Amino acid sequence: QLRQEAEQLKNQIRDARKACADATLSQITNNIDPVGRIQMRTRRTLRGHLAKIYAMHWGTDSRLLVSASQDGKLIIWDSYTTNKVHAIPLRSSWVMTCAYAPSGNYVACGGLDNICSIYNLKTREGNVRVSRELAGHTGYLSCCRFLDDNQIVTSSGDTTCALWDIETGQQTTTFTGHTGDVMSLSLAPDTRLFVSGACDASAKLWDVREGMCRQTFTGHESDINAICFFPNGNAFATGSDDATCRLFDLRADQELMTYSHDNIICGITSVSFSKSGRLLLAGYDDFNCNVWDALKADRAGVLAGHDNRVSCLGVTDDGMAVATGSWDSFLKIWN
Amino acid sequence: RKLVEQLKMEANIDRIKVSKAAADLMAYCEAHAKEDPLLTPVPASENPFR
Amino acid sequence: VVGMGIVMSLIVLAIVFGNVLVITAIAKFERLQTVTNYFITSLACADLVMGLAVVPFGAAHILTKTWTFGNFWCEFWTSIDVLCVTASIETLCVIAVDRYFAITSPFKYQSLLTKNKARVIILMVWIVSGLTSFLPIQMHWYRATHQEAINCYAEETCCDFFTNQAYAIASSIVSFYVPLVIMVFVYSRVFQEAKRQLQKIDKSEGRFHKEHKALKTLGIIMGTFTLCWLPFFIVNIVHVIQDNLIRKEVYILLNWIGYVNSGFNPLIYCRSPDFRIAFQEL
Amino acid sequence: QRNEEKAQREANKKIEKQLQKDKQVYRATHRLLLLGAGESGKSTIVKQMRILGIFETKFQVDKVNFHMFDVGGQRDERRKWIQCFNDVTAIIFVVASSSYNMVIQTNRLQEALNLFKSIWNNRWLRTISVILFLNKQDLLAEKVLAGKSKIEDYFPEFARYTTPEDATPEPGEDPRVTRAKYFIRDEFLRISTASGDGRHYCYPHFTCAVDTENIRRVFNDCRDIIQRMHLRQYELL
Ligand SMILES: Nc1nc2c(ncn2[C@@H]2O[C@H](COP(=O)(O)OP(=O)(O)OP(=O)(O)O)[C@@H](O)[C@H]2O)c(=O)[nH]1
Ligand SMILES: CN[C@@H]1CCc2c(ccc(O)c2O)[C@H]1O
Repeated sequence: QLRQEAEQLKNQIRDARKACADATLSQITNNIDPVGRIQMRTRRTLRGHLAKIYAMHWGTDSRLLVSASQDGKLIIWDSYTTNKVHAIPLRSSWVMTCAYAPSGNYVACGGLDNICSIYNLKTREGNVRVSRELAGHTGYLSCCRFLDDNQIVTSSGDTTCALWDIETGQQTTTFTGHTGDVMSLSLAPDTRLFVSGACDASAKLWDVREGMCRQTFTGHESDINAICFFPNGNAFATGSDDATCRLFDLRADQELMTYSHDNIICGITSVSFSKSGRLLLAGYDDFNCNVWDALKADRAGVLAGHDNRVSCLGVTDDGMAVATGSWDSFLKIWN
Repeated sequence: RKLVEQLKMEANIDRIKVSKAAADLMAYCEAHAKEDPLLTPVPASENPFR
Repeated sequence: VVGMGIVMSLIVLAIVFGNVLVITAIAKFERLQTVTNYFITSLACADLVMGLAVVPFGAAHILTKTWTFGNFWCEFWTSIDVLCVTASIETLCVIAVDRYFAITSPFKYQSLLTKNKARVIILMVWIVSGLTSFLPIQMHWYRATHQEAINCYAEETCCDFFTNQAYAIASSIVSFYVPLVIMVFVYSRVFQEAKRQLQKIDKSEGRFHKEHKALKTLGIIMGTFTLCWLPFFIVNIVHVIQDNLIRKEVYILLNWIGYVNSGFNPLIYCRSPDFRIAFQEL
Repeated sequence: QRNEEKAQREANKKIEKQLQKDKQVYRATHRLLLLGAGESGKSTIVKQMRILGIFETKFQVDKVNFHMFDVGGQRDERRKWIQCFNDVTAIIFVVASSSYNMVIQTNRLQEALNLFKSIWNNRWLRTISVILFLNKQDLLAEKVLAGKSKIEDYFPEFARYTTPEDATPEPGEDPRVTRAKYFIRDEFLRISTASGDGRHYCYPHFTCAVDTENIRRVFNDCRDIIQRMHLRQYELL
């Protein structure tokens, strides 16, 4: 019946995927000259957080950034001169994510209190104060990203995502289909699609305008902790806790390469690409970050300046610096 | 019920060869490798963090 | 004498090698910078100054059997001896009291020992050590009165030690005897607390599963210090209370036995796993 | 120019002036995590102590600041938010000891034991101690005194168990209820003692709803936890 018909299509899909595998990315890129050795040295170190750090997001001007810590603070920095600009106190001390609006007027936050809060930075005759509280999820928030000054996409631990409207505080649409907690998401360069990785080892490609899933990728073996588009917009990468990364292609609808090593047995907390899409930077539970090669799957540098687990990682829009955060309450700018 | 309908939509989608996708990604990387400050170290004159 | 000069070169190296690492590791690594490490670095600095400017000149004077640096340098060297010995013993008492506060009252330890008060405590310790040595010695408030004392004071080649009855007692009491009773009381209380906690653990889950762990550590810490510094501070008063009883070789030997505690300290106070990792990194 | 840079340091100085003041409060407060199971009695216990999304309560005893957290609204079999609570002073585990004959299938005590085993053997909670409250004692006593149900049928190992020699039964108590009370405590302690080696311990207490000594028990257990931490750090234990 319905159950039997379900498995009939699950085997048709694999046949279609296997027919288009003319060759592998490793085979095609054999003659590319190796990138070599890449060494980065710390340029700035930011101090002031009283506890471990979970979130960090760069500004669009490549100069300011925001950070979130479990002591209940949201500090806005100034990387060029190492000067604190703001420090917003939080009502709940369990914060798990943060974001920075493209226009810089607003900053979002959320955590174990099931609520997303927006703070109006550039206000007249006063300080920063909360502007709107968005409620309706039934699980801890995992991520949230700004589309424009009036819309935001959030994902929570109730196996669902939602698209909000900040002006009215209502869920314009909701996305369902995951069977486990959703752990991260990332918007496309043109903000027409986004991908989300969950705890059932599966990633999907949603459509913001319509509100439906389009593709599903199931290459991993365990929980997925990070996700990020390629700069092109036609590929993305994932990072799981079985010490493996993978590169997926939307058009080919299947996996292309795996970034794994025999000497690594620790989980991955975050991933990020480079400006030109040639390097892939990843974080690890073993206190240091490794730099891969997108087209070769060969390690080409290690960043080992942290004394505890690395929890967040980001690259500026102009591709000039790399910011990392850890559980020892220190940020570092590499270049 | 829902799954049967869902995989019905995912079954009928056009797919291109893996070679074409690999060639396109490598072409993009080769074209944009020039303006990557992290791939090739920049002069110290224009490094705001140094 | 030929063999003696060879072995003494190891003592100078041991004091300087083992104390530079302690200072560099604390400064180089930010995770080791706590409140308790300030006292350790103060003790290390005192021992470093001793090993750099006390042992060498004393060894040269022993070898050459004469002083070839006038009299001002002899007095300065004596002042440095007393200042560095006094400022080293008094930091062990500070460390003992710090541990006593940490274990006996655990809720108030965070508020009591702030990073601001440690600096005041260290400054007070170093000031009290300085007032004991430089002020009386440099102003001739300690010289003796017999013929031998003035005879050696006149000579520019004789640099010997002579004191009156009051100053020897005062220096010994301020330097050694007062910290000893404090440290003994503190460590007795700490041992009692550890024994009580172990007894409670045993009574709680005895069926599913004494004090040697605390006994070994306390024995090491107390025995090293006492064995190093007790005989010297007994003879320092004995040879003044009743003269013509203590020889010069005995005095020098006991003083030099006392010196080596400066080199032995980092093998006792820097055995934590973090210190081991920091040392292995270098 | 330099006119704007001057004001940057002024606002920076005010920020670090306040961060120094707020650090004193953070380091002088103790955080506790309250766990349990279905119908165990977490809310009933926390309500009495307070009189003396997420739910948090602040109470002060002997001029010491305490701060409690009860995780509610997130009901997941797998816990991925458990990584956050790896720097708390202690964990409070509440279990209904009078629920051995109730089917959730397996009993409810078996589910509680499985949950306790999973929490104890966890990568992030390899240092945090547990304060264990064995709730609902009067119901257990009534069930044992009645002959309606026997623990042997649901727990076959109870047949060969004998009362420990070292015990402090309450005044006017019966051997049967004492044996039944001690069996479950020993069942929890057996799982507790296997894994850890001095890094963390378990503190079991027998608790009802009426008694009001729970705050003193939490105070004493936290004091012992910190003392043992310091003693182990100084290599004296
Ligand atoms: N007679 C009696 N009932 C108790 C006692 N302790 C708890 N209860 C019962 O517990 C009920 C309320 O506690 P729970 O049912 O566990 O609900 P809760 O307090 O919110 O705890 P959770 O279910 O874990 O959320 C009360 O209505 C009582 O019937 C007790 O000591 N004696
Ligand atoms: C010759 N060396 C001196 C002699 C007397 C003396 C010493 C150390 C501490 C004191 O309080 C003293 O009085 C010795 O180091």
